[PDB]
Amino acid sequence: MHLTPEEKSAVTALWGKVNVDEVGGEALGRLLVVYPATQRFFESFGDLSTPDAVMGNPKVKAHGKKVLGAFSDGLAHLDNLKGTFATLSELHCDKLHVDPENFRLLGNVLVCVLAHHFGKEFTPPVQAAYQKVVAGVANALAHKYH
Amino acid sequence: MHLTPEEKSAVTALWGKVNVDEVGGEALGRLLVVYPATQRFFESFGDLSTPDAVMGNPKVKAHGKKVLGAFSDGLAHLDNLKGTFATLSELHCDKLHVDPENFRLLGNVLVCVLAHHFGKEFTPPVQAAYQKVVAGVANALAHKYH
Amino acid sequence: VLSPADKTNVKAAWGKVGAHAGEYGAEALERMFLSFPTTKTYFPHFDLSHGSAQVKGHGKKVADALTNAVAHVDDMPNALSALSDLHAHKLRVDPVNFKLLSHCLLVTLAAHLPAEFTPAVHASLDKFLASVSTVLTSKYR
Amino acid sequence: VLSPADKTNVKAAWGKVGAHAGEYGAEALERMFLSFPTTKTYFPHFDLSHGSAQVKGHGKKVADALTNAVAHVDDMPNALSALSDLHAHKLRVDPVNFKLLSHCLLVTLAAHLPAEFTPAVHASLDKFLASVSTVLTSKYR
Ligand code: HEM
Ligand code: HEM
Ligand code: HEM
Ligand code: HEM
Repeated sequence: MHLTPEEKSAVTALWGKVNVDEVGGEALGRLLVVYPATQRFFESFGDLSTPDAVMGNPKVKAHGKKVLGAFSDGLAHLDNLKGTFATLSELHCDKLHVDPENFRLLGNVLVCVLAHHFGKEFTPPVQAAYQKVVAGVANALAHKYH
Repeated sequence: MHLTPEEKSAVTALWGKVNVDEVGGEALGRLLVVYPATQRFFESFGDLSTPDAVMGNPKVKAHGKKVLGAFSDGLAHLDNLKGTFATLSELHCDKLHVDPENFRLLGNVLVCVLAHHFGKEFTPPVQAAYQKVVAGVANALAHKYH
Repeated sequence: VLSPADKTNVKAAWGKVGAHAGEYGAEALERMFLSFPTTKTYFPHFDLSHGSAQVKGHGKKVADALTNAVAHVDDMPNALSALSDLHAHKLRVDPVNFKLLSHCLLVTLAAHLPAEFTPAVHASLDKFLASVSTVLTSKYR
Repeated sequence: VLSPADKTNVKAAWGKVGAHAGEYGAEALERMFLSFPTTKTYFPHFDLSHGSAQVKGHGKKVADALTNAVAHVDDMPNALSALSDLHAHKLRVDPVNFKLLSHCLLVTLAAHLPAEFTPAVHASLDKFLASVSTVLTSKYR
C-alpha cells in the first residue's frame, strides 16, 4: 500500500477505539439507506422500507459486524490485502454477483461513519489515510473478478 | 495489468503493424475533437476550432508523434511501466497540471483508432489485451501525482 | 445537447449500419464482456460463450433500442422511458457500465465503418451514446 | 430529483450550518486536496498549505454557492447558471472531481453536526450535492 509508517500509525490507533457493533451496523445501514440500489442484494433481510426499518434490522446490524470484522483483518495484513481478500473476492464475484463499483460506495459510507463517530479526531490527514485503506480494500475485493 | 503470455504476444504482434507517426496524429487529434475540454492544455497549438483545423494541424501531428513514441517505449517495458514513466508522470503533474483522468480518455480514443485502422483484425480479445495496457499506462502516468 | 449537425451525423452513420445493427449489437456486448468482465455480474443467467445465442439475441434487442432512439432523437426521454425504468429501477445497473458499453459500440462501428467513422461522426456518435446513457440512468441510485 | 422531503432535510441541515458555512467550506477543500491530490491540478495558482488564506477565502465562496442553491432548491439550473458556465466551459473541471468534493462536504458535516447527520438527512444531502454537481457539469465536453 501507499501507506506511510505515520499513516499506518494513524489508521491503527483510531481503529483501536472503534466500536465494531455500532460502526458495522451503521456503515451497512447507511449504505442501504443512502444508496437504495444496493438493497437488491439483501432481500432476504426483510423490511428495508424506511430508514428506521433498515437501521433497526438485526439481520442488517449483524451482517454489518461480519463486514467490519473482515475489514479489521485487512488492517492486520495491509501488506497483502489481495492475499487477504481473495476468497471473499471470489465469493462476491462467483456467488453474489456484486458489481465492484459498490465496494467504493461502502468505502465512502464507512469514512462518513468514522467521521460521524470521531468528530474532531477524524482530521484531514487521518481521513486521507483511510481513503487509501478503503480504496485498497475495494481494490483487493475486486481482484478475483473475471 | 494481468498481461498473459498470449495477451503479451497479441499486443506486440499488432503494434508491429502500427505507423506511429500516423496513429499518434489521429489519436491526439481525435481526442481534441471528441473531448474539446482537453484543448485547454494546447492553447499554443493555434487553430483548433474545427475538425480540419485540429486533424490537419501540424503541431498536433508533431505532438501526436511524441506521445505515441513514449507509448512505444512503454510497450517495450510492460514489466516496468511505473519506472519507465516516472519522469513523464512528474511532468504532467508538476509542470502541466493535467488531471490524470485525461489519460483514460486518450487511452480509449487510442483504442478506437486501432479498431478503425485494423478493422476485423482488431478482435474482442485483442481489444481486451489493449484495454489492460492503456489502463496500465494511465495508472503509470498517474503514479507520481502528489 | 444534440445539435442539428450531431443528429445528421448519427442519422447518417446509423443509416449505414442498417441490417447489421443486430450483429453489431451482439459484437459490442462480447467486446464488453471480454474487455471489462465486471459487467457480466448483470448477466449471471446468460450463456456468455462465443456465439452464444442469448448474446446474439440480446445484441439485437439493444440494436433495435438504439434505432428507435435515433428515430425519436428529438424525444429520447419519452421514447426510452420504459427502458429507463427497467435499467434504473429493476436491473439497477450502475451508471459506469453505460460508459463501458458505449465505448465498445464506438469500437465496433469503428471496426465496421472505416469510411464513415470520421472525427466528426465519432464526436457525434459519442455525444449521442452519452445521451442515451443519461436517459437510461436518470432515475438511478 | 429531490422529493419535498429531501428539500426539507437539506433545509434543516444547512440551517444548522449557519455562520460556520465558510469554515466547513474551507475544511472540505483541505480534506479533498489531502485525500484526492489530483484535484489540486485545478488550483496550481493557490497556496494549498495548511490554513492558507486562499483556501480559506475560497472555502467561503463555495459555501455561499451552496447556501444559494439551498435557497433555490427549486430553481437550481437558473440560480447556478453562472457557476455552471465557469465550471463546465471556463475551468473545464472533469466531472469525477465533483464526487470528490461532495464526499468531503459530507465528511465535514458528519464531523461537525453529529446530531443532525442522520441516515435520512445523509441520503438527502447526497442527492442534493449530486444534483448540484449535475447542474455544474451540465455543459461539459
Ligand atoms: C469492502 C467491502 C466489503 C466487505 C469487506 C465485505 C465482506 C463480506 C463478508 C465478510 C461477507 C460474509 C459472507 C460469508 O462469510 O459467507 C459478505 C457477504 C455478502 N456481501 Fe459483502 N462485503 C463488502 C461489500 C459488499 C457490498 C458493497 C455488497 C452489495 C452492495 C456486498 C454484498 C454481499 C452480500 C449480498 C453478502 C451475503 C449476505 C447474506 O449472506 O445474506 N458486499 N461480504
Ligand atoms: C499516453 C498518455 C500520454 C503520454 C505517453 C504523453 C507523453 C508526453 C510527452 C512525451 C510529452 C513531452 C515531454 C516534454 O515536453 O518534456 C508530453 C507533453 C505534454 N502532454 Fe502528454 N502524454 C500523454 C497524455 C496527455 C494528455 C491526455 C494530456 C492532456 C489532455 C497531456 C498534456 C500534455 C501537454 C499539455 C504537454 C506539453 C505540450 C507542449 O506545450 O509542448 N498529455 N506528453
Ligand atoms: C446503450 C445502452 C443500453 C441500451 C440501449 C440497452 C437496452 C436494453 C434493452 C432493449 C433490453 C431488453 C429489455 C426488454 O425489452 O425485454 C435490455 C435489457 C437488459 N440490459 Fe440493457 N441496455 C443498455 C445498457 C445496459 C448496460 C450498460 C447493462 C449492464 C452492464 C445492461 C444490462 C441489461 C440487462 C441485465 C438486461 C436484462 C437481461 C435479460 O434479458 O435477462 N444494459 N437493455
Ligand atoms: C459542489 C460543487 C462546487 C461548488 C458549489 C463550487 C463553487 C465555486 C464558486 C462559488 C467559485 C468562485 C468563482 C468566483 O469567484 O465567482 C468556484 C470557482 C472555482 N471552482 Fe468550484 N465549485 C464546486 C466544485 C468544484 C470542483 C469539484 C472543482 C475542482 C476539482 C472546482 C474548481 C474550481 C476552481 C479551480 C475555481 C477557480 C478558483 C479561483 O480562481 O479562485 N470547483 N467554484
